[PDB]
Amino acid sequence: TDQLIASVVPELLPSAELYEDPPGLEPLPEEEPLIAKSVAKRRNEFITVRYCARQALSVLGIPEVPILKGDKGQPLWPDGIVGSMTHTEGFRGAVVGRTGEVRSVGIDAEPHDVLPNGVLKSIALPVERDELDALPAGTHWDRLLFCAKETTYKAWFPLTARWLGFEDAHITIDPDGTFTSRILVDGRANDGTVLSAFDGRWIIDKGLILTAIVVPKLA
Ligand SMILES: CC(C)(COP(=O)(O)OP(=O)(O)OC[C@H]1O[C@@H](n2cnc3c(N)ncnc32)[C@H](O)[C@@H]1OP(=O)(O)O)[C@@H](O)C(=O)NCCC(=O)NCCS
Ligand SMILES: [Mn+2]
Ligand SMILES: [Mn+2]
Ligand code: NA
Repeated sequence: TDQLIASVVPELLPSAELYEDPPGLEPLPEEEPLIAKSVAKRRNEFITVRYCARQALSVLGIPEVPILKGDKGQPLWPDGIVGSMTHTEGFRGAVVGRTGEVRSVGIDAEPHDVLPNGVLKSIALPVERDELDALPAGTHWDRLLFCAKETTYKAWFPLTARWLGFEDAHITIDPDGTFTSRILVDGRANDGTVLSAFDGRWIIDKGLILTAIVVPKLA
C-alpha cells in the first residue's frame, strides 16, 4: 500500500521490501559462500534482501532460485530477468522485471540524513553543489544526490560492463519526485546503443530516501 519501491517503479516491475530482518532466515546453500565470514549486518542484509527478491520473482512466475553476484558485484538473475537490490539500516528491497519489457533497472535506499562528513565534496560536481543549495528547505538534497548517483551506476553497469564515477554523471533533482542523470563519458552500450541520459524517480518516507531508474526498451 505504502511501499517505497512500488511508488517509484512501473506496475510491471514487481517489488518487495522489509524494514527489519525477520528472525530465522537463511540463504540458499549456493548463496552461503558469498557471506561466509561476514559480520551480522552484512549477513542479515544479504539474506533478507534475497528473501524480498525471491518474493518479487515469484510474482513473475519464477520459483525459488539463488541470486549470486557477477563480475563486479552485480546480481545475477534468471534468463529473461533484470533487477536491482538495496539495503541500508532500516531497509531491504528488491525490484525485478522481464527483459522483454525493460532494458535495466536500478534502485538505492539511504537514510534521510545529512551525508557523512566529507562525502558531498567527493561525489558532487561543482555545478551540482550550487544546484543543491538552491532547492527548497526540508530535504537532505546531498544524501538524495548520492543515492541517485548510486542508482545511476546500478542501472548503467549491466548495460556497459564499465565503471562510472561520481564525477561522470550530472544529476539534476526536481522537487516533484523526478531526477535526470546526464552521462559525461562514452556511453556506448553492450546492445549497440548509446546511453546519454537516464530518467529517475525519488520518494522520501519512513525516514528513508529511495531512488529508482528504469531504462526502457527502444523502438
Ligand atoms: C555498488 C554500489 C552502487 C552499491 O550501492 P550502495 O548504495 O553502496 O549499496 P546498496 O545496499 O544500495 O546496494 C548494494 C547492492 O548493489 C548491487 N550491486 C553491486 N555491484 C553492482 C553492480 N556492479 N551493478 C549493479 N548492481 C550492483 C548488489 O545487489 C548489492 O547487494 P548484494 O551484495 O547483497 O547483492 C556502491 O557501493 C559503489 O561501489 N558505488 C561506486 C560506483 C558509483 O556509485 N558511481 C556513481 C555513478 S554516477
Ligand atoms: Mn547496502
Ligand atoms: Mn546507497
Ligand atoms: Na568491468
